[PDB]
Amino acid sequence: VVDPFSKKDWYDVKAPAMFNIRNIGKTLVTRTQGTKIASDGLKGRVFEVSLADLQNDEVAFRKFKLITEDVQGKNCLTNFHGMDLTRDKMCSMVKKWQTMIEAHVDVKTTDGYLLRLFCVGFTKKRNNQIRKTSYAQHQQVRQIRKKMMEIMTREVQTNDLKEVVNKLIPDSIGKDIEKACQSIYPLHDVFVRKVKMLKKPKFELGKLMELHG
Amino acid sequence: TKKRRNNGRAKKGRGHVQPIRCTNCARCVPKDKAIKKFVIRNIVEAAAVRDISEASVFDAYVLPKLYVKLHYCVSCAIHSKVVRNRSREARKDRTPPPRFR
Amino acid sequence: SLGPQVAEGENVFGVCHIFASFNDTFVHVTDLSGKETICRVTGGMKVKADRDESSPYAAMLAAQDVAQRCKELGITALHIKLRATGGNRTKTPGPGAQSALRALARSGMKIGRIEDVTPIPSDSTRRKGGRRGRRL
Amino acid sequence: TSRVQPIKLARVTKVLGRTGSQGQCTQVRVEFMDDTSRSIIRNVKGPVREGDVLTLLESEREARRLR
Amino acid sequence: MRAKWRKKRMRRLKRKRRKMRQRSK
RNA sequence: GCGCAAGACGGACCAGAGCGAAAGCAUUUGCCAAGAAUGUUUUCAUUAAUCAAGAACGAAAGUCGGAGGUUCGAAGACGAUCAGAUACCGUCGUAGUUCCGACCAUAAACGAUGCCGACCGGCGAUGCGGCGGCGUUAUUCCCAUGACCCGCCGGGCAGCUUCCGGGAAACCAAAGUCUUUGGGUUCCGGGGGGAGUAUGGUUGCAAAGCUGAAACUUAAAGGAAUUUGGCGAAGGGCACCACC
Repeated sequence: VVDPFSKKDWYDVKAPAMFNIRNIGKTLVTRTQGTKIASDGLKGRVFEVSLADLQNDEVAFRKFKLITEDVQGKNCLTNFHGMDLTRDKMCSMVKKWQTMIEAHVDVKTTDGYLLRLFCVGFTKKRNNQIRKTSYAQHQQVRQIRKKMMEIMTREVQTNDLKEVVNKLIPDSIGKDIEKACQSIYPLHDVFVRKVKMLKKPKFELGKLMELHG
Repeated sequence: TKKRRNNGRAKKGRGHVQPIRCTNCARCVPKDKAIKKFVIRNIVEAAAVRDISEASVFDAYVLPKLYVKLHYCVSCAIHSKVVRNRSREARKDRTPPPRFR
Repeated sequence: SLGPQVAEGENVFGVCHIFASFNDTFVHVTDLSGKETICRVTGGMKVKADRDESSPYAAMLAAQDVAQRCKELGITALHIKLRATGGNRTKTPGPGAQSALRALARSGMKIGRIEDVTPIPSDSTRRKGGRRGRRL
Repeated sequence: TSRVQPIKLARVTKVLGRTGSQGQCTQVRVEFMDDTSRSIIRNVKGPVREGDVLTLLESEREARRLR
Repeated sequence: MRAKWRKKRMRRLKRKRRKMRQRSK
């Protein structure tokens, strides 16, 4: 019988260089003992941090996943892992008497980062509209989904992770989708709701220090 | 005798609809027959919102809401005081109870 | 178990997963990553009668004990992660979530962002029970 | 327990309806003197009015209904 | 008695009489 | 909290909305075949409607032979409940639930309402196609296409009102155009039980499906609606022969 919290060390986590707020929080791990080391125990840790706590003045319904991969002594260096929207915003966007459109791709960046993107589009009621439903036909939905798919494809194959994360901080893809789909059926709530990561290449330190300065 | 113009549901030219499950119960009820109730609520009530706001890091922070859809079977809905019986001449009223508060 | 950091300028964050079913409540505190934990007392730990394990009283006492342990170790700011029993059973949180959250806020900590993380299935398997339901 | 809770003296402001199975108790809207901003609802048993001070052994409980 | 269980008992009587008839050949 | 594997399903969007002869059908993309309606100053010219024999499809459960078995879960094993509980409730759990190949042809398969054709009031919406017209938008000009707005036409799921009319009434714009009884055509019922029972034929591996009586017995069995009464039905009030 002994206190197990007397053998812990408080580490720090740092965001990569494309984020404004460098310091996120503090995580802790047990001390090094024999075969197991505190460097390995901080390896597979994913942090669910909001965009408002990682940037200065932006939207509060956006979150980013950051995973550590190396440590240099009381500082855990993180990298982009994923993107998701907050549950309350996604539930409040979905309402009755409108139809919603889903598209997804498996687009790859110019390096070995395989990404999976998700987005969403809800139909817009006009200002002078008397009708209640305002639905969309199936061919218009297919054309809008193909437009979304090609807009997803065109912004990623000519970029690597840094400026596409810089593009993912605002909804510039969402504004481009909403602007391009106006001739088909006008949308009003378009947000990139989920970004995953399928494949990851070999670990290179030089890109990590270029992604932190 | 026949009680309603419809058959207690919203099926007119279909013949078959997908079934759903009750939330207070586990009965397999058809989707257009079950009494549905989309309820929206805050995480905190009106008493604890001041206690949450005084112990918050962010000033002028918007409290999130909770979104849930409820599917009720007929006996479960009438036993939970969601819908009750009414008069023969008042059974044809389609409008909901008023949203005064 | 000491730390030479600043306390007046900023605060140390953690997250708290509040899992509340209709028969038991959980007040579980981890770090930011969630792999390493700090403390946990369940609603059946405080009351010695297993009838009202999901009572507001037991959730209040469990949240007060968790907040006392967190102030003892040195966690001041906390992010709320609210979860019901999820699945295909129900999605409404149990009757100890609001009481536990109010007791955790009234104990003298700082509350960040409240999040609902209950598992929402996309047409999962069959719900337990017959076609006629549980008749009682 | 390991908690010596300080007692709170609180003053009622209004009288709500009478709850309970046989109507033995009633609900009041009660407020404190040490902090005259916090107001809670309590179930009180006995003859009450508007102006009497109640001795609350705890101040972190919200009033349950009849059941 | 409802018609369902009277039909079930009738079918059981059909099975018993059919078995007795086919075994009394 | 991070990952791996297996099978099932397609929430929210999802509506008195759509399609299909019915059963039925909801992730994205691609391939193949089919169909209703709208438009037509195109073509054939009576090729049409209903249907014994015959023929295709046909919920779930059930059978035979394989692969697979996540969840749920007949039979079964227990724990409570109860006078009893081989029931309601809770923990496990076999066939089954899933796919392929071969069987049966059964549902409150219900709009409890056959198909084709004609006529007889009004109104507001809705899905499709076509037509016309002030205006707004895809940033400021023009044309066409999408998206709104105001109307017309045809087909379809439906709604409100009605001293049209009908009916025993509930109700029905059809269940109307019915003693002022006849547009054409297929199936089917003559009081309640026995009874979908006996026997014969027929289909099926089986479970069973179709056809289908008689003796005997009975003065009622039923449909709609009104009044009372009693609900371990709901909504308001009251009583120290009720309670706190």
